Amino acid sequence: TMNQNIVTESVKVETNQ
Amino acid sequence: GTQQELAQMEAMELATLFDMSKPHPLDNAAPATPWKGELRPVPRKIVLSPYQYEMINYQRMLMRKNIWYYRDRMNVPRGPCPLHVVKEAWVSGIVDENTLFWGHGLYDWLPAKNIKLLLPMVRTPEVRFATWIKRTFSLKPSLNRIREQRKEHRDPQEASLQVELMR
Amino acid sequence: LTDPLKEDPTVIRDEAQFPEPSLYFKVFESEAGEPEAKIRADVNKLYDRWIEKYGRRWPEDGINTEDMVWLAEEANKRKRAKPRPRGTVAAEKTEYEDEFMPDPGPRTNYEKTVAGGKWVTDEFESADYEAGNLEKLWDMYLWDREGKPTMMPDTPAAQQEGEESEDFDDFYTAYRPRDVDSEEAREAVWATDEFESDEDNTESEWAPEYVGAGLGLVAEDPLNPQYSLRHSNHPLAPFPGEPLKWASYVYPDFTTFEGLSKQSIPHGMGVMTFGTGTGAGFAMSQTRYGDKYEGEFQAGYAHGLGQFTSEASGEVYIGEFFAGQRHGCGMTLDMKPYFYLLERGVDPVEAYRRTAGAIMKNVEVRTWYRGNKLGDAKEDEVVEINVLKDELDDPFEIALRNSLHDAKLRKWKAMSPQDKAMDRIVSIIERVQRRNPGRFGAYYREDEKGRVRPVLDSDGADTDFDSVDMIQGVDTDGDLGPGWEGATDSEENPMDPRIRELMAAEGMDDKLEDEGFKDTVLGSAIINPYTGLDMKTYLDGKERHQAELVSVYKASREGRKYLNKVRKDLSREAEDDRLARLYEQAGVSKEDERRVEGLAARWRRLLARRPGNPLAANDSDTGFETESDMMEMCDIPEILGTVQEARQIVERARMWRFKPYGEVGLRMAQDANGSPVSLMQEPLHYPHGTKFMAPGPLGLCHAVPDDPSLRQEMAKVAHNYAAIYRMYNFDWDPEPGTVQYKIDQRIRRAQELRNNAMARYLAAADEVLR
Repeated sequence: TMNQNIVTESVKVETNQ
Repeated sequence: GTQQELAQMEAMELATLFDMSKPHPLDNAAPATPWKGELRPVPRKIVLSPYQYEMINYQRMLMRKNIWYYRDRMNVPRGPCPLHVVKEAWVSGIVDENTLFWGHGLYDWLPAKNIKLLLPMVRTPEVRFATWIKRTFSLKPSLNRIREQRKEHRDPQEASLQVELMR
Repeated sequence: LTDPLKEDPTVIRDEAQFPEPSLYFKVFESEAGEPEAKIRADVNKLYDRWIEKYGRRWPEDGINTEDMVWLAEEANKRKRAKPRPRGTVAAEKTEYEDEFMPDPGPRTNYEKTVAGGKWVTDEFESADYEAGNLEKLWDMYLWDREGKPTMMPDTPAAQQEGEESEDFDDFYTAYRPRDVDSEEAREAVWATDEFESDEDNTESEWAPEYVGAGLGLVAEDPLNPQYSLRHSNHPLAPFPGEPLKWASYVYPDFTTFEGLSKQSIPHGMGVMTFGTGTGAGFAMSQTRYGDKYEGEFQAGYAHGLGQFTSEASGEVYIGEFFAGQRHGCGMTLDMKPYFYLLERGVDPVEAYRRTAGAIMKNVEVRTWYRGNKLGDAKEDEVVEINVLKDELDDPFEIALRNSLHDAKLRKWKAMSPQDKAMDRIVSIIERVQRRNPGRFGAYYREDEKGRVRPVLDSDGADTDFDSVDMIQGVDTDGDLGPGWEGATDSEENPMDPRIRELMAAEGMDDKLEDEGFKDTVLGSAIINPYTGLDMKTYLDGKERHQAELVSVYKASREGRKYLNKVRKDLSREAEDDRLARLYEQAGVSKEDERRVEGLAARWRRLLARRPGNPLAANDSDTGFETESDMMEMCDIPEILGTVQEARQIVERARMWRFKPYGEVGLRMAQDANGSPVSLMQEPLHYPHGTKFMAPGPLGLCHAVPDDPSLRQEMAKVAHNYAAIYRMYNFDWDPEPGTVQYKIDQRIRRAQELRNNAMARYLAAADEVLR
């Protein structure tokens, strides 16, 4: 399938996964 | 009978007392007296033992050749700073007790007041008098003028760093 | 009750003399290999003795004649094994008189000395006493009537052939009847000096400990676990001796390092940028010009947590490192398209919008072992497969194994330490014999004529041991392993049989030549005169060969006739009967055993590499040599936590990157044309309206340049500064509902519980004592 970088967003999406 | 059960329960509580993930009923409990904002009383009489004198002398021996560094608001190390350069920066109001400093004897960057012997070295009587003059007659009126001139400094949320510069 | 955390600090008063008697007059077990401490120890004893007599740690008069006697014999004693005296002489004094020294508070030397014993008489030389001590220790005659040695050569040492002269007190101690140990030998020859009569062996000298990351350790002081790192070279070891220095090194290959360093080696945290070549333990082919590693360093290696970034290729790795290679959990990103678009004149926002999704989809999470990625050789399913394999056995074996597992624990629980040592020795011997069992009973034979001859095998070998694996090693199964220029990436391409056989024959003749040289060099000496044991066989480890040869020769007909001519002028049955007794005593007939064996084999086994978990921590018999080539793979939460902590480590390590006046800063900070730039790092000057960066009251006087990204950066820096600040400054009276409040509550509860426990213990003690 306040400010964050790409690594944080990817980690959060995997955490949701 | 009941004593043994109570002892076993107390041992079980001791087993998991410092497990910070486990909630405890004594957390956020009501204190014996109503809470009021207190401050630690200032000591008056201090009597140092020879142990403390010799420990202080040893620490002064270790740090008598140190060169210090400090960090600014943008998180950038700032300049090779011998003792007199540190004193001049302290007098000029560029650094204070909350600035992050580093020396030879440390592993990380710490606030200036949390280093063992850094404030006694800087704060000679002349340094105190000069920093008091600088705070009272130069920085404070300029802060008042800049607060009055520009509305971007919100009146309800104003810093008080200039007030405590003398210390 | 009184609040322990709210004592009034009105008057502070400490009373501690700097030469603290608690810390000064003390001998530590940490000081074991230091010779001078020994002397101090004796001095300390003297102090106590004086305190036991005068109570002042100072003697009336001074050191007396009996103090040395007390400190020599009575003060400290050493462990011996066993005496066995006798009450009748076995020698004659009819020879030259005064040959043997006589032997009949008189209790001991100390008792007589304190009773008025001068001890001033002097007589005789030391060599006679040492020779007598050695002679009584051997229980032999080492010198004859004339005075020439009987057990060691008496001729002058041949300067040729490499031999040198040796005194008797060394030869009779380095060559002994094996019932005398090193300590008794040293005690017999009067070795007393601490500084010159003692040396440290190569394999027994003191060395600093190795703790790695130092996470799992037994804390001697539970409150401060850093106290346990004092005997290592860990970056956080207390008081190394030389302060850690902010090193900023530029190497001739333009590899740069900036960060903490011990001595002159990178140590602690830092950032390393690679130029031509490599560094920090990385392989030569991994790095390029411009790549960087940020994070923990140890002994010059990238060891710990970190991040590796490559601007040329785009690979970004965040996670664990061991030695100089990836080992542990890690996360890998490929930001190559973002850099590609950035380098082609595209603003960062547009490039991110174009290439965010593809980069986010290709994020990889992995577990690495020694630089290799796991998950392709079914490393994940090893444990379950082994469990199923263990479950696939026959029921009788499983039941017996499970019963034995409990039986071993129940037996070990009650054994004596000596019994435990003997059991472990037996287990070690069995484990060794599982690989190289000796050919006992098959070393020597007698031929038809009756002459003794060696027993070889289908090859030119006398024992399974080969001396060529000492320089090449052996794998777990038994294969040798890599050698010099072995080539043959995979040995499915074998060597030609003709060459193999020719080289085998050449190796055999080389072995024959080696045996000939060893014999002609070492076979002349005699180690054990009773069995004719020469030095060659003794140093080759073939003593059992001689032991079997002696019995084979003596049992032979030729040996018996030779013995007659010179005279003219456990067992298998025991084990079998013991097993029969064990069977009978348990009420189990052999018919029952046969029935059970038939049921297991014909009915169950016929119906349808040691058992255990390959990755096991506790393994009873291990040998500490079997190597696991894999590890339990990290799961997603563990990888996420590892990345979360690695980012913190990288952020903390990136604070040593731009030392104000350092070689890297002076030589690598350049503008577009490559000329050096004047970085704004002056401790006193803030030019071009940048005085808002001053971390003091001066900064508040000036205004920020009104840039949202700059404001966010400043807010993040302020948040980090506040996070650092909160760890060293606390509140005297915390408000309820805060973390510190619950911490104080738990501390007070702990104190109260300990007080209640101590009160109960005191009540029990009072009940017992009265």
